[PDB]
Amino acid sequence: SGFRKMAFPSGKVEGCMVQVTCGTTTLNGLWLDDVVYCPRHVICTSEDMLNPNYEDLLIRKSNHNFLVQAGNVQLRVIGHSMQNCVLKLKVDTANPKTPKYKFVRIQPGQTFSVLACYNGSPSGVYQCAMRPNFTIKGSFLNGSCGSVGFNIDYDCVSFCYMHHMELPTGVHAGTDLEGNFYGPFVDRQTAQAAGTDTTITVNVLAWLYAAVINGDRWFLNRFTTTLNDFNLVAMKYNYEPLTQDHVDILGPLSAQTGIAVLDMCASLKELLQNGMNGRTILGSALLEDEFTPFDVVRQCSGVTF
Amino acid sequence: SGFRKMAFPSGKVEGCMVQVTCGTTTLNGLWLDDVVYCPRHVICTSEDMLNPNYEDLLIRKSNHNFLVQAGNVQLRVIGHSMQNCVLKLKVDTANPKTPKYKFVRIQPGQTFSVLACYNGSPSGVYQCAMRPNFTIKGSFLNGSCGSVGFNIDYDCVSFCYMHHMELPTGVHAGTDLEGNFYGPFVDRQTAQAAGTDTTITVNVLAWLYAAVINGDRWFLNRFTTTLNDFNLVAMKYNYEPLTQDHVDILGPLSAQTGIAVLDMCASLKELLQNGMNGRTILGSALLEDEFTPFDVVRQCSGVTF
Ligand SMILES: Cc1ccc(N2CCN(CC[C@@H]3NC(=O)c4ccccc43)CC2)cc1C
Ligand SMILES: Cc1ccc(N2CCN(CC[C@@H]3NC(=O)c4ccccc43)CC2)cc1C
Ligand SMILES: [Cl-]
Repeated sequence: SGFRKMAFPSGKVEGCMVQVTCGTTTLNGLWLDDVVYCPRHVICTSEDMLNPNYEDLLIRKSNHNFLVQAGNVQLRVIGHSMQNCVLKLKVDTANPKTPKYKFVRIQPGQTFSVLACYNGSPSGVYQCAMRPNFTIKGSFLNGSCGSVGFNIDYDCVSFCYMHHMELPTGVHAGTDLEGNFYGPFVDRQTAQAAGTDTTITVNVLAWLYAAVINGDRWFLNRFTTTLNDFNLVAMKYNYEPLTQDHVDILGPLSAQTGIAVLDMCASLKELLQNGMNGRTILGSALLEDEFTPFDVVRQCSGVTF
Repeated sequence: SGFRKMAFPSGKVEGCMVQVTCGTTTLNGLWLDDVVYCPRHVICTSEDMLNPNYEDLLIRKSNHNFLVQAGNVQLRVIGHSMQNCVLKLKVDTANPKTPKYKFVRIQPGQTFSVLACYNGSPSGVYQCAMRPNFTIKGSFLNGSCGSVGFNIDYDCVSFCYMHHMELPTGVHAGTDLEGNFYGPFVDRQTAQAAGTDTTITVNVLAWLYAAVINGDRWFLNRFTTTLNDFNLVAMKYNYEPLTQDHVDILGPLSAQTGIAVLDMCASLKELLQNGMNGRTILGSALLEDEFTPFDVVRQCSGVTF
């Protein structure tokens, strides 16, 4: 028993992390097969980041300007190209540790593990969610750009995030591995504010099911509700609207526990209207929304990789 | 910026996890050099666990009864012995992925990463603390026994925990890698309750320093206190007493932020007496106590491995 914020094992990704240096800027790259992926702002100085023209800046860069280091051994760059906001550096050696992998663009509300790295070396691993405003709340210092987020299905790593930017408000923005930013953000040091950070309702409900499975049930009540009624309360509290698709996804957890989804919605409604009254749920004093329904099933079942 | 509950990269430990089967019981083992470490209750049936006599049960076991599998390849057991509550299975092949490692017995209040495994396969990684009552609050299902906890210093893995038991209250108990349980617990299915789960004061203070570094400062006040006065409040709220040793350990964080340790203690005192008033600190609505001072410095600095 017990329920913890849990990241995927990071070993398969650790074997893909390299250091990329262009001029006086060093960050992280992802080495898969014979290609290294990294943020294109590696070619920028801190001064360029105010109004960079990446196509023009790149004209002044040759293969030998991108210094790529895997541990203590240097990689030979035999080509480079820009795809959206990432650079693809072709190297003459395929990564011998390349796992089975995919590139995926996730939807807001989906969770993933981040391997925070500096100078190509892993520092730590933690779990994140793509927020509804297309930010993530991570832990990134200077030099962490190029760190990636991922999910694993048995033996296949699905990469979904590369870290690019920190907004003035302390939240983080980045791209998929095709170099397209999540949300409206750009790799320029400018005024770009995040929208409303709404709560991921379906994830809260999944986590309440996890609580019931692991013994925390004080919040269960005698009430039920409807999608439309519940969503009147969700809107008031800046929760995402709950859809029938969400209800269907919660079906398995509802079957395991015997608690109808709309009954759990009534529990959640009372928790929003009355608060926690100083109590806790799975060791939290707020409603956790960075576990997906699949995360809960996975951790409560013991799926391995 | 940003501060997250962060685990060590798990790759070095993933390469050490194997499956151990004795009779009809399967759990995890740790393969380092030519020795596999696992909980001795692998030799028990669910019925033996009520009043097991391990020395007698072991007389009926031979090397060939311990089935050890590393991925898809079987390991040959050439010897076995019991050390306290773990078995050491000598195998004829040294683990080629053995990292630099140490066995450490941690003190209550210290944190570590857990690689949860089932059938020798990693499932996920998360951060834990050795509670003052010598339990840990983990995420363990049947088959997870033998999963280990660890810290990493650059390239050396310090193993400090192996998982053995879940108490009726849903918390977890285990041993160091010499097989000695933390606290008074035993590998028998009996009535053993955990003591008071007091809060790790020095860790709370470290996390408040982390909050200040990352922008959350609403809780800073105009007050100070003394160790003795603060500890009168700590006792009331089931917090560990703060010692001068704790104050000294917080010195570096105090120097970086310019906030005297006793001033932060006064902030913590007001938070205990008045609550959070519906506010949050680093995304938490309660006072987090599973970051050590070293954890905070590490994550706020970007140390790598
Ligand atoms: C001692 C002991 C040991 C094991 C178990 N059982 C092991 C399996 N476990 C599966 C449940 C899982 N949790 C969900 O929410 C879910 C959803 C869809 C499919 C599957 C699941 C339940 C508990 C029980 C006891 C008392
Ligand atoms: C854009 C940018 C980039 C980098 C930085 N600085 C990088 C280094 N960083 C070290 C601090 C660290 N945090 C502690 O609490 C601690 C304790 C003991 C020793 C060291 C530390 C501080 C911030 C600042 C800005 C504005
Ligand atoms: Cl909380």
